[PDB]
Amino acid sequence: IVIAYGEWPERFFTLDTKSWAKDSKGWYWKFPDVLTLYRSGFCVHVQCNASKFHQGALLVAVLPEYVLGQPGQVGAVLTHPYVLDAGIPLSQLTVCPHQWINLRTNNCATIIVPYMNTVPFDLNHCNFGLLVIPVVPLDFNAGATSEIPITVTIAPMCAE
Amino acid sequence: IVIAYGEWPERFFTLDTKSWAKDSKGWYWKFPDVLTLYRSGFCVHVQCNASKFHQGALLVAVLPEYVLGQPGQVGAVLTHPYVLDAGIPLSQLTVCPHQWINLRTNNCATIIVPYMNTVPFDLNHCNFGLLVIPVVPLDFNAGATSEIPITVTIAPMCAE
Amino acid sequence: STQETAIGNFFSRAGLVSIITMPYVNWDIDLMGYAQLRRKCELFTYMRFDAEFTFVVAKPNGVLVPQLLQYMYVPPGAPKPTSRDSFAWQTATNPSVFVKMTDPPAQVSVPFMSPASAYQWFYDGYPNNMMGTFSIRTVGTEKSPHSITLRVYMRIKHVRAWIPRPLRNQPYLFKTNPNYKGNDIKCTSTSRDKITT
Amino acid sequence: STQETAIGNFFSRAGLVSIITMPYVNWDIDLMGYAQLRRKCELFTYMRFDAEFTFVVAKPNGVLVPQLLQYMYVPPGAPKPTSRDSFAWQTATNPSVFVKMTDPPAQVSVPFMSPASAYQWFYDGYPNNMMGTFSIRTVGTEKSPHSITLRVYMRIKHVRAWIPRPLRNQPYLFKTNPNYKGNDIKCTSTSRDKITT
Amino acid sequence: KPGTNQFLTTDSAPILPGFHPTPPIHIPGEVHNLLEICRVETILEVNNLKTNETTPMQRLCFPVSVQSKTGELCAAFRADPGRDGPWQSTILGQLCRYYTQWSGSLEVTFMFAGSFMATGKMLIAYTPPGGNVPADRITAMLGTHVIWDFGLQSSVTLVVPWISNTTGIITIWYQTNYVVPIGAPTTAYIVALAAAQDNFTMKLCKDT
Amino acid sequence: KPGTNQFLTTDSAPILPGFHPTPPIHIPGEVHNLLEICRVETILEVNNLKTNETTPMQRLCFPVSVQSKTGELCAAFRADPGRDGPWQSTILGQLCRYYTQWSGSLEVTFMFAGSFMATGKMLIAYTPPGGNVPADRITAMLGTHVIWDFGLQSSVTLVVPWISNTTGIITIWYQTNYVVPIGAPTTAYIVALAAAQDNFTMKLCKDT
Amino acid sequence: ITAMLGTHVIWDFGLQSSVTLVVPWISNTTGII
Repeated sequence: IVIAYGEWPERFFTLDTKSWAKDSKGWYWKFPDVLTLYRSGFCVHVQCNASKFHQGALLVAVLPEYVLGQPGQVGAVLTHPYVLDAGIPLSQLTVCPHQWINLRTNNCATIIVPYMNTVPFDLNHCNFGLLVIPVVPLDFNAGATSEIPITVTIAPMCAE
Repeated sequence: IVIAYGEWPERFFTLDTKSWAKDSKGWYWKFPDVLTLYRSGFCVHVQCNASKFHQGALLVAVLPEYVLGQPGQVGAVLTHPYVLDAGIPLSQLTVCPHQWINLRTNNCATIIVPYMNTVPFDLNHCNFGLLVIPVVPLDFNAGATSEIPITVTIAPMCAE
Repeated sequence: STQETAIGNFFSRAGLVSIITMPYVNWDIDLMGYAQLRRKCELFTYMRFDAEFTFVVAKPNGVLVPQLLQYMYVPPGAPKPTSRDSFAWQTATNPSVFVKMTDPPAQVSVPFMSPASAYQWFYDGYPNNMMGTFSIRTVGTEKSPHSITLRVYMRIKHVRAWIPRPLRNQPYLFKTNPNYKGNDIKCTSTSRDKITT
Repeated sequence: STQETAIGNFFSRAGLVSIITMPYVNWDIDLMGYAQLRRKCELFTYMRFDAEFTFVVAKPNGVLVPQLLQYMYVPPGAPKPTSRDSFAWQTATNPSVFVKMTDPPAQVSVPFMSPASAYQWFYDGYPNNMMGTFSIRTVGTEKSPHSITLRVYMRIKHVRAWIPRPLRNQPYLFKTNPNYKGNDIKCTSTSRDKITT
Repeated sequence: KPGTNQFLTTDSAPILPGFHPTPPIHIPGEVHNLLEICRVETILEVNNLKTNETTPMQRLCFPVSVQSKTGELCAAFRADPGRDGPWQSTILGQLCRYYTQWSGSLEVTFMFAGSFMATGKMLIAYTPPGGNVPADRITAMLGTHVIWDFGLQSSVTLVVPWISNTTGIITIWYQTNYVVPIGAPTTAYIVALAAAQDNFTMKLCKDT
Repeated sequence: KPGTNQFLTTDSAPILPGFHPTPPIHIPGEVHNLLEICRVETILEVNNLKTNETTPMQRLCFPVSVQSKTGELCAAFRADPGRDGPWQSTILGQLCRYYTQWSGSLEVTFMFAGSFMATGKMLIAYTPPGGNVPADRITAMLGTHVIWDFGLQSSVTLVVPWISNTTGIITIWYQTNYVVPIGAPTTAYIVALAAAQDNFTMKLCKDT
Repeated sequence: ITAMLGTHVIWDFGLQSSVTLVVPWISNTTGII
């Protein structure tokens, strides 16, 4: 587990599983839009199951106040993942809370994100984004499954 | 013994013996070049053996940051010893640590020089020079040895 | 020591923020002006501070002349002046400062002015952080006979920053939102010829 | 008493260090300028201190005119300005001072600025002790109509010296290293006719 | 005294005395020193070749293949964050351009991204500033080196002892050839991360 | 009050408040007062003849030979460091040109540089300021004098009681002729050193 | 200069008249003095 900025917040909704092909670019989700006054945290949980003959490396990281240059439950696909579609370079995305989904090693990553806003209480404002970037392209031998699924689980924490 | 500026540093390398003739001008060595990160002191020891029928007077003195107007183990020969080949007059060389090699009296002179630099730790920088100047020209009667040798011994102290 | 890289020192040494020429003018306060300071501020998401402005005035060619001026500050909610002889120049709710040209520059501060608790350089939703507006004119009913140009210097004091974010490398296009040139993306680093050297 | 010959008193009473005429200019700080002070500094090997400059400005013929100026200081590592309208004059990392000509002279200090622990007047090895650079210009987009000349006075405070060395008697040739005229060596003292008087 | 009516920039009457600003809140995550930012690993760009400008997504990793013979050089780069090159793409390198003099130690971490059934060995050697790049693996082994096998561990960290502002050069060698069973991909990629230690400092302020 | 907006040179806002200068170290050898410099012996130039300008290495000593008869004057010079002459070549004389008024005592040391088998005697006499140089050795002996024989001692020091800023004149006589055995050189040289005592002071500052 | 780096004894006959050099170990490719 990784706690965003070391501050605890004070059901199990499962979104659709995106398919990771050999030429995919990335995906991102906005919160709390994806689950559709307000004050609540979250517990993001991403799992990527694949055989031992596959290789790759994902990079899941939150990004508060992620403006672009309302997807919904389905999500969206980035166009230029090198500049994160917002001008900021991908090579320094590690500043924000993050995790690695190295397929040679553990295939699960969970992030605890508390409430981060300039007002104590808040439907038109999206707090933070959740980016999944295939830093290392996925490869396999012929005859294996051509698509490796990824599952995202969202659990509200300390809602009010 | 004379300790340079009254501060102790905190094998026996013998250099080649220069020959002192009746018309010589002087010699000088640079340190720590003559023994070829760095931090070390030194213990210079100069001896000049001659018979009781000779006369003369040497002046051995160190000079930190002695710029000219990389000799090596052999050494070098000054061109205008009156101005020390650097503009400074010889008559006030006594400010630096020094000793006299009066042949009528003792023929040995040892100088302890500690580390003197603007940084705690330092191959291209020479710390100090070692000048030997025949202030009083050497003279002898005919039939005696025409060259009186001088020996220099260097011993590193508190090296690191 | 480590005091040379603190957040307070990193946002000091007041520099030029805008230049105004009057051969009345309105200049709204906007830190997201010159790209040198915009990239430095965009490092963090939430920032809280106050400013301290200074107006050095002089005619072109540099010579000074004995003229009387009036710099007027407008809070976020107020009607901005629209003429040389409007009632805004006379209403007293919004303060103003009078100083002659042949005098030391007028120094004035401004507190942390926002309904929220910190400025937001990045807003994801739809409609907010206006800091005010300065108005400059030459006092008198007639027309001044001398052209003036003044440059405004601004400092930052009592700086607090939150939620660091990655820096920016692509060139800027607009002063309000971050669109880049999505067809000629420039790489961050330089380029070698083969990866052995 | 003995306080009249201490090292602190021996390096006081700020004197002229350079004269600049502008009928923009750059003047790098160099204590090894006028030979009067160079010989005094060359007595020791390592010296540590800070300076306090003062700029008295006036047009030729001595008369003063109401003009606004800008003296700009450049740290050792920075790009020096190369034109009257470069971005160096606008970057805020290197401080600057604004003062009108008809005013008391601008006094400003500068701390002990060196990566090492003390200045080195004599370096034996190959490549270091730069102290900065001052730039002077008349504020304004147009061309100033009045010629100016200013002279810079510099003081020395909190002086510490190490490793005394013999003084110098031969005339100087270059401002960077000590070559003399090795064919017309001048003796230190005068000359008698016979050693009996 | 001299020095009056002068505007020194590096040096005030309030305009609204009656105003009371909004009290602050406890927004989580606050930076007091910029050193807390330069202490997190970020992806290096070692594959800074001239042919990746068109497609800049392949510059974050360098490959290892079975075609390369044993005892052959794989990659090499210097260890100077200020200078241009691979260190331009990290937060430490970007922030070091705002300052003049920096000093302290560094650490570099690698991460294998190959299949689970691939094994081998790679030698990582760092030479101190002043000298020359090793010409042979046997020459490189005598110096400071770390033997890394991706069949057991997936990430190793090499710590640079000391840098200051004639730069240290790091190398990656081929201890053993890349072995792989039948039915698994023949190419693997390595990503390198860099970060500063707990003694990195900066002294003077500058503008990029 | 009168006396404002005036720039008195013999009398400040920092330009970089955020800068922290490098802390000092313990470089060995520090001077707190210039008196520690004027308290070391330095070579005098007594042989300041007009024929040594071409070859200035012979001005640091004056000779004694067997040709000179007994009871004959050898050398003489004044004891005024400020005035031009032999005292120009010493550090005390050079530093005294930076000041206006000086006072205190002085000491002068000689050093024989002849052979080990040479013996004799020399009389050194100093006359107080106000009077005349002695015309005979018998006249000089009545005043302040020190008998020096180089057959036993190699260096003697004569201390000047008091000088101030009509100058004292020192003399060196020939007590006995220069004797030497067969097989040894017939000429010997003497070097003179000068230094200040523990009560030398200077008052006003000047420029050379 | 090459010989000085090894085991050596500096002897001056102006002060001392006899010096002794001790061979560390011999056995029965021989040491040379």
